[PDB]
Amino acid sequence: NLNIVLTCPECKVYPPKIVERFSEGDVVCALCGLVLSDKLVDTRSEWRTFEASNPLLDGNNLSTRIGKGETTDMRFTKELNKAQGKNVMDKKDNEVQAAFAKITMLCDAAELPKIVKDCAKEAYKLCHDEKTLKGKSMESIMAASILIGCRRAEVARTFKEIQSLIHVKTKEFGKTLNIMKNGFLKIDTDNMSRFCSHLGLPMQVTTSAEYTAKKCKEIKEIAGKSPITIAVVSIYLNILLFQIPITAAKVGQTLQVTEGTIKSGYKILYEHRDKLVDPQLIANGVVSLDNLP
Amino acid sequence: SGIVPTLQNIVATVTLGCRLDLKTVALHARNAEYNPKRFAAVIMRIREPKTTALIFASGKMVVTGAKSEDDSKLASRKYARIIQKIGFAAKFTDFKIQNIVGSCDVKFPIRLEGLAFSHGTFSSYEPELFPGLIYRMVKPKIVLLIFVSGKIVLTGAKQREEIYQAFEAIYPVLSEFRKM
Amino acid sequence: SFNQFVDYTLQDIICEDSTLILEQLAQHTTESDNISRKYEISFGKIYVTKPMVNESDGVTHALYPQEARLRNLTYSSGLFVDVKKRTYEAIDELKYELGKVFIGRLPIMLRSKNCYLSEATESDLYKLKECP
Repeated sequence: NLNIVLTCPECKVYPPKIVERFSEGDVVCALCGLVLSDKLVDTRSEWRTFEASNPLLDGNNLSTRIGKGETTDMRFTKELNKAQGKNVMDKKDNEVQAAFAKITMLCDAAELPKIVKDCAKEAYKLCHDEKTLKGKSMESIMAASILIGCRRAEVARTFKEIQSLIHVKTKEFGKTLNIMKNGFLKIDTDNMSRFCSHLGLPMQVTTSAEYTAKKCKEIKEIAGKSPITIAVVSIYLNILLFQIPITAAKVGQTLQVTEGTIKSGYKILYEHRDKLVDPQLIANGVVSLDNLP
Repeated sequence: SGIVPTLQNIVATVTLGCRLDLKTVALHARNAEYNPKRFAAVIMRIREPKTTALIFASGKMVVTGAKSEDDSKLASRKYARIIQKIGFAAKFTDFKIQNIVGSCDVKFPIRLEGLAFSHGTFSSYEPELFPGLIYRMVKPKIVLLIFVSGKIVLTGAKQREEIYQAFEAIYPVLSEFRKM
Repeated sequence: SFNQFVDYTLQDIICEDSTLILEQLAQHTTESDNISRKYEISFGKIYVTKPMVNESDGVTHALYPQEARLRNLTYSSGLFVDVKKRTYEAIDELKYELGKVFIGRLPIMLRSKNCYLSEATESDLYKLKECP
């Protein structure tokens, strides 16, 4: 049985920090004031690029890839590049690797952030194993690793827009939204950052839309409306009351909703427009002038 | 609670015990539609009790739309009687209710997201997909669809009593999240 | 040196190999065979913005040298190229026909044509917290 301890011995306390020291080392107790070993292990001094490795899936090794200008690989390059290309057929080598390489291609193209862009791809490798009603489509659970990957910051989304991009935004996206929950609800001020950035509006408009939407809810003006709708609605009130305006087709297009729908919530909150804005709000166009819709 | 959920739909199965020529049934029965290219069964409806039956070549059928256990058995008997009257050795066998759906109205609004966050292990709420909250009750095993309006849908029951017990169990939590 | 590379050299690099084509010629058996096609992808004019930054919350805005040094960013601007995608087809010899894309962020050299500080006066630089 592995027991590891630094107990002073002379006056067992069971137990207290003994110091790491600065130069002398050995962790002498501030109690018996004795010694313990010699230390001699600098953890600060890790292997830099100048050997260290940060593996996230299994264990990384590598093979071949010869390029040192000493003797030309020519004949031997193809001897070994073919020989290592034969070996990646023995025990289901493909799958995780194919998934992580195709993963870095789909994210890089939309310019998804690496720190959290890579985080969601770890989630996929946890989701590709385990067998819980996946009805797996490859693309489907990829839109989960496209959402949590964009969760770093609203880098590309505005997740709805990246959903509206490409293929499969509907029932197959539903199976995936459930897999991720197996969360916190999603609110007005959740998509405001992204929606506004894609819409290209200023911090002014963002903040007011964000204050309108919260009061729309606080005032229960939009009973059973989807938060996305409320948000896209509020973003229309805000922006329309500023200079930098955007149309319902422009807002709907980024929010991922339909003008009809945005009109529905908008018209529900318009009658309280006054009580909804920031207070210190500017106004290129005033409330008595906002589109009634 | 003071309220009693209303049974809205009952699904039952019946084995008529004898093979059927769906093409013939569709030809001699009124209000029947048969399109094998999309569904290998004859869809037939009657007015009393207002129901719809799915009749198969195997002689087995599903009766839907009934609002009471009696109407379900009664309707099932009429369909079997028609199959016979057409010319088959059909018999009324293995009658069994497979699902009962009921609805309510607690009369007050409900803050759904608060209810979902509170009972996360039983409820799934994402207005984006569906406006109502899906509550999967354990005992009895009944699925509820809770709406902001106070409207309640209860399904998955085999005995009408389960709908009633499901509603009584959920009423306290519905009340707790009442918007007031 | 840098200016010459941005104003001229950059365009010529986009135009040397440039266009790439892929041809899909059929088996000539019978429909749906006997269809030979050739698809084109072409690269036209190259554009280059003033230096910008893509924050975490989507918003893109101008970026001055001082903000780069403090927030440890890169003082780079956007590279944009006109792309065109043509399509052609023949039956079992005659080829018949059936925008601006972001490609990368190129770091700018300070005081170059593309840098904000190029047409900057003395008092200008001071407000920009740069040393003249």
